[PDB]
Amino acid sequence: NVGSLELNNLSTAEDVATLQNQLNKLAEEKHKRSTWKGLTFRIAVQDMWEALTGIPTDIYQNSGRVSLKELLTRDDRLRGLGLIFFLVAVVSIFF
Amino acid sequence: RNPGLYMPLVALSYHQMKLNFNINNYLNCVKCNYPVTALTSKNGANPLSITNMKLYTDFVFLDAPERIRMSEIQHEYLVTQLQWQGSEPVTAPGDPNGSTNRKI
Amino acid sequence: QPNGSANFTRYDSVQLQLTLNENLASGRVQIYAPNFNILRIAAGMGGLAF
Amino acid sequence: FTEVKLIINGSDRFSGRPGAYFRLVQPYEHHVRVPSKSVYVYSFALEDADSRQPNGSANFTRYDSVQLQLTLNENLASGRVQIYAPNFNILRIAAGMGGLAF
Amino acid sequence: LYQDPVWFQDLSVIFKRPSEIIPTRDQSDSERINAMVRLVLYCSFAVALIRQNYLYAILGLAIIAIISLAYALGAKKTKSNEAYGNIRPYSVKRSKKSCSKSSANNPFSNATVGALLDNEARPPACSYDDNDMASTMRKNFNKGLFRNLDDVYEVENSQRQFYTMPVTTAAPDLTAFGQFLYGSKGKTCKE
Amino acid sequence: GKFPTVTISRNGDLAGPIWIEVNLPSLLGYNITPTPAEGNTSNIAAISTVFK
Amino acid sequence: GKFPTVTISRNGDLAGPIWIEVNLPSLLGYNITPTPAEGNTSNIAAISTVFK
Amino acid sequence: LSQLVAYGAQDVYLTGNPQITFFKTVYRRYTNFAIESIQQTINGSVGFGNKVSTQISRNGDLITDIVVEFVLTKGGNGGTTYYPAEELLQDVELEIGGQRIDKHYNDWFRTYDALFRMNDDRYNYRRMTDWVNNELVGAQKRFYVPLIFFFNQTPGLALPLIALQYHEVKLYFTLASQVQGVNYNGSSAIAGAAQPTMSVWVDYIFLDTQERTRFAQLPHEYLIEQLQFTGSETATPSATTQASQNIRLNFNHPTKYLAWNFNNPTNYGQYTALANIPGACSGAGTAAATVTTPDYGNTGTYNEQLAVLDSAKIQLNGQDRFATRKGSYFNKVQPYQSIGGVTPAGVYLYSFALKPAGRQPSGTCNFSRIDNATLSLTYKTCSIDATSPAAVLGNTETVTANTATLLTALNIYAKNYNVLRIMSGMGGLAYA
Amino acid sequence: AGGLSQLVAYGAQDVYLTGNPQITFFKTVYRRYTNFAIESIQQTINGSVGFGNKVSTQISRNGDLITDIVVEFVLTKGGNGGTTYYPAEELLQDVELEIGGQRIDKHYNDWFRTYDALFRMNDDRYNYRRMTDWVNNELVGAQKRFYVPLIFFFNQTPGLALPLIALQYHEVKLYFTLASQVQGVNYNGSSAIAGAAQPTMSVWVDYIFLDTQERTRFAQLPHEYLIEQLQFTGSETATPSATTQASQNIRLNFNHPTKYLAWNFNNPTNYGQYTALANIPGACSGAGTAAATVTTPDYGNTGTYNEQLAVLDSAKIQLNGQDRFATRKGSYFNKVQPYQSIGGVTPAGVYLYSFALKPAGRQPSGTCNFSRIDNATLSLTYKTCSIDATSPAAVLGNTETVTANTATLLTALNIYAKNYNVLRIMSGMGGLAYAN
Repeated sequence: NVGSLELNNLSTAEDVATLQNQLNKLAEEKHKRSTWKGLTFRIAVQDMWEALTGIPTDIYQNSGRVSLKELLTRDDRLRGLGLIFFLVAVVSIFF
Repeated sequence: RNPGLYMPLVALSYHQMKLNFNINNYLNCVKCNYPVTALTSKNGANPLSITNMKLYTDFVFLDAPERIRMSEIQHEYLVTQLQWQGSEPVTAPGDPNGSTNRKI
Repeated sequence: QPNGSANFTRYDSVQLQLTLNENLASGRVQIYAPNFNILRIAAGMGGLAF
Repeated sequence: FTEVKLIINGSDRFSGRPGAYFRLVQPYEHHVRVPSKSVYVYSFALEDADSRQPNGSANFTRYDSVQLQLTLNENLASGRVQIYAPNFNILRIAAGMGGLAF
Repeated sequence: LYQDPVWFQDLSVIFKRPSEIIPTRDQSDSERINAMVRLVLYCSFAVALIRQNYLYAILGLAIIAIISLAYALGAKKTKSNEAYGNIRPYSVKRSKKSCSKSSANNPFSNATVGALLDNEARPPACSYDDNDMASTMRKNFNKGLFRNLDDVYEVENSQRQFYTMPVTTAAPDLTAFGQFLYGSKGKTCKE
Repeated sequence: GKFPTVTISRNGDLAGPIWIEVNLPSLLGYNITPTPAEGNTSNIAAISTVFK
Repeated sequence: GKFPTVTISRNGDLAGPIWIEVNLPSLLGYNITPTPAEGNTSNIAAISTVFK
Repeated sequence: LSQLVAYGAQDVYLTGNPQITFFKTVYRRYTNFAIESIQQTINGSVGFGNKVSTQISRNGDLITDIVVEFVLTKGGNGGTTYYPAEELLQDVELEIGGQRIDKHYNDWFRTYDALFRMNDDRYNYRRMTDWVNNELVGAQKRFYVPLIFFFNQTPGLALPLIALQYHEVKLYFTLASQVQGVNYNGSSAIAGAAQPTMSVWVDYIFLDTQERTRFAQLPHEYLIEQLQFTGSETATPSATTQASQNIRLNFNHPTKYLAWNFNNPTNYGQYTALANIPGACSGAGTAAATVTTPDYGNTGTYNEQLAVLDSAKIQLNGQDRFATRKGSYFNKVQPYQSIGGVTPAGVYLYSFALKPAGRQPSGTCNFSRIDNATLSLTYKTCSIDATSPAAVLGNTETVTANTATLLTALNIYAKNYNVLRIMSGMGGLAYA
Repeated sequence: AGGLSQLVAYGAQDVYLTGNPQITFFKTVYRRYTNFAIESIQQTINGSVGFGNKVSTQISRNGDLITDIVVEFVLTKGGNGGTTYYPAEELLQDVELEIGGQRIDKHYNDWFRTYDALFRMNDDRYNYRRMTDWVNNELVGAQKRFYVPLIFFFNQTPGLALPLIALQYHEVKLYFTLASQVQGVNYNGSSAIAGAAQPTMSVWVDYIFLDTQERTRFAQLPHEYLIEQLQFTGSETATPSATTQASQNIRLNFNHPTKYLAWNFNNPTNYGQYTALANIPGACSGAGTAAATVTTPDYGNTGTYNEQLAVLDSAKIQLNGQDRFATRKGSYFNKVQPYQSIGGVTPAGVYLYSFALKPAGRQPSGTCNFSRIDNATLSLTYKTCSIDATSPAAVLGNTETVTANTATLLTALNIYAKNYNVLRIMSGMGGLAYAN
């Protein structure tokens, strides 16, 4: 009985698409849950990929003029610093 | 008479610019041979009205970036205006009621 | 562009001496004096000041 | 002309004004001399005779359709109205090669 | 319109560009926090270098986190740092002047009736170029509006007519205008 | 003898040149009221059909 | 002596062959104004109803 | 209006669609509002040939219907006037914030009337704008000329002045320098003619709090109508040929319809030839008939024999938009199937819309995407001696009155769709 | 290319018209429909029909819902063409609708004329005239069947048809009071016509038949109907003859949300005369010749669209002593509002002030709550009635503020208001929701 309008879906979508709105937002929900589940405690082997993404991109973040700490570390990078666990295990094996 | 001084009406929202016009009288602006006291239309009794007076202001329209800057930025313009005064140079017209040395 | 001015705001008394010819009729001398002011526009408001 | 009005893309560019306006007033304000001949002009720019500095222009390249309406006096002979329109371009010279750029 | 110089808070990497400031003076609160960060970092790193135990740097970073977290969380929202009229008594130290940012309902912050809605006292919509609000204004104007793709300097959908009015508050702030035209001149000759 | 005023509309940004366009009537058609001697005035071409 | 222009509209996807179709008048119905000396021209059948 | 829309559960789960019996009307519950009419102040002297304007005062929240009223005297007897008030209101311009939204001409009002209103409604309009009871010289009457702008036509398009806190809203009114049967009679001036008295009345809508608040704070868009106007000289030969003429059109928006007429500028509303038949001349039917002067009280006719259009086609980008139609199609058939009223001779319509008389878009032609739109006309041969009914009332379809060649002006109208946009206390158009 | 050129040359300006289409114009949608049948039957009239008599009927329960009511009359004409004016309408002077003994609606012949003057148009106004008058220049002795459809809320709105089946314990009755005089039929002005026949009358009711389930629902379920009502008041007019434009303030003693007000001024002598008589064509008996008078109307043409024969100069409405709108000239209420709000043409002498956006609509669209107003007044200014009605020069060559001296005969002011109320029907009984 009333008109309620959703402005955007994290990317402004003009009121032209009809089913593209459902497909896009279903893909959005799928991506969000995929990232949540692959970003929680339960990880199998993805730590290697996260570390390999962390190091070069963490270094490159300072190759820009600035990079906010909320983005230098929280952009899927915090566990990307999980390789320090590997290196400390290695040296503790040594030392 | 200077684009640099065109009144920035855009920045004057609470001070409208107005013109007050003193239009001369009817029995003026005519220089005939006979001592006319009034002039009237042959057709009807129209007392020499002005057929049509219009005022045309040439406005400048600025692109939006300029409009916004003109609206928001304070302005200091150096402008020229005039003062004037009247006087009484009787100048001793035969009658001993003055002299040729008049200070104003 | 301003090219000089006389600052009449500091002239308490100014007299113009006009020595007239002898053949004048009784009339008027109008004197005009264009001058400089600063127009100060701010906050949607106008006005002329210094 | 008793009145002249320019139409740009179907709309009036100005309220129509008497021919005398275009004949005498416009050049007084915008040109060096007033022809004092029945030559009518209209500017899209402020104060010039080229003046070695652009002072405004009308980009007719984006006027899909332009018409100029002439309200004619009642005592004219059949003949021509020759309309001129000085405009801007860029002389484009490089490495010995010339040509005029649009 | 009132303007202030640029500063930033300890996030990003500003803590190195204007380096070698240790303790606060005539600085913004963000700048003061940055200066405290510089103090702690240099002190802890120097202490770690003098006594090579590699843990004084860790404690320095930890106390950096403590100070930054305290500043981030404990900020009091009760700020009314709005400049208008003759007096600005709330604070004399460096601070960011309040701006009424452009909004979806009011793209140009013209204060048509938004002032009577909730604000009552509405901070002025600050300059067109202050905080990149030009991009936000253009985005808000181009919300739900289709362009013909024949104008990449868009004027076709009538940008020019729309603008910010000279005053964006409930009152014209006549006192500031008068002080602009007529300076106080402090102690004058007649005094 | 009148003192009309004009408010310049804020329907543009800048107030440029101002011109007053005045349409005045031909003066010969008006009579000289005292009728100095030879008479007031009579249109010849438009009226007075006694003339051919 | 004129310089007309044409904008080719998007009335299809590819703009192929272009032809100029020109309808010109016959010129024997026009006079040579210097006057060559032998009366220029006159239509015999259409006018000059003296002829049968 | 272009944002994606969806409903919450409260409008789906807690409701549904009730079944409605034809004979049980369920009326809609609605907002609280009231209507007032007040006079606006006119800036500028009122007189013939003068241009005056109003700034509309913020005396309500929304505006709809606007009526210009005039008091006119009559300079001659019955049969001498033709819509004096409409002729008088020569050029009406709608401006928001200094920006033009729409522009109507006296000829448009007459063309509009000819196409869109009917029967008693056009009769009522006639007596709002003219003298209809054969009154006499010296009589003085008040006339009303309603405006026909998109917002005058419907509550749904009311101008939200409440949302236009910082923009002036104006109506400019040019008054005709000459009005037939009032100021001038044919070419002669009417001595002693009085100047008109003018005032402009604007209605206002007063909204109650809930939607007043929404109109005041929310951004708005409206589909609006705009009139586009252009024109040209006509080719009207008296003999040996039927002239053709290509008039390039100059329009730029989704167009609901195109309309035009063939006018004699001498006499307002004369869209046909004059002839010595009843109603087609001053004095028609007798010795005193003047074939060069109309029956001013009856200048319109439904006799297309006196019109000059034989045939026409409209091309878009050089492509014929329809197969060539006769002038009678545009005059009688088009408005029959599209509007349902009757249009007099000399006035023509071609529509793009299914319903040109309605407000809901129902098909448009977008001229912003047409580089070469042309109206191609074929004229009737204007060879009939207009003073002889024997030929005027008894000749073939391709020929008209010799007096038809006085219709030297072509008036071409287009009514288009644009979007009016109001934001931050200001308005303007979505598209140029 | 034809329609293809238009169809293809698509731009941004079209997105707002054709993007994400919501509707199709070439394939329509049909609403849920229930099967209906209509039957038209006679009702019994209780009482003696004749001039000046009052009779009544009762709607027989011969259908489920009531659609319309048509009163048939048989009249003879005592005069020639030009002597009668809507005689069937004049004849049916006072019609009252009653449910359960309560008054729901009350109409007067003048209302029926006023209603036609404001709301009917073009061919239906002509066809109306055809059914209530003689329009083909019929002569003395002619006899015709005339019909007067009723204009009550259930007669005009198919959606308000009375649920008689939901009213099994209430009778629904209609009173039909007839006029003592009809012009050109029973009287010529004040003079009785010898041999005048008495009218014969029959009342026709159009009934709806419902199917089994819908009938059950109407009879058993409670219903509420939004209905229109007419309210009426009136008084003597302060019409000036000279030297002044008299004003008059009449209290608007009305008491419900009102869709509109309407009024006229009339000569009580002549039904439908809302204007001054004059010696101009169609404005009086004998206009144009030596025998012309301005005391006897052209009865076949008492109506006119010439407002200069109308008395009202200007009018204003005040509520609780406050101006509701600025004073307007009478032609505002005669020409402009009808144009703006109804469409068609309103005869001179008839005025409308609408509160509603659509006074011709059934759907409420703004009302004036007289129920919450203590002092509602209509302030009227009259034209000076100084014109010699017998001189076309004076009648036709005059100004706005004056009218014919014969306008002083328009001594009665009739003010109507159309309001809403709610008709509540439950458990076989009903009446209206709001008092006053």
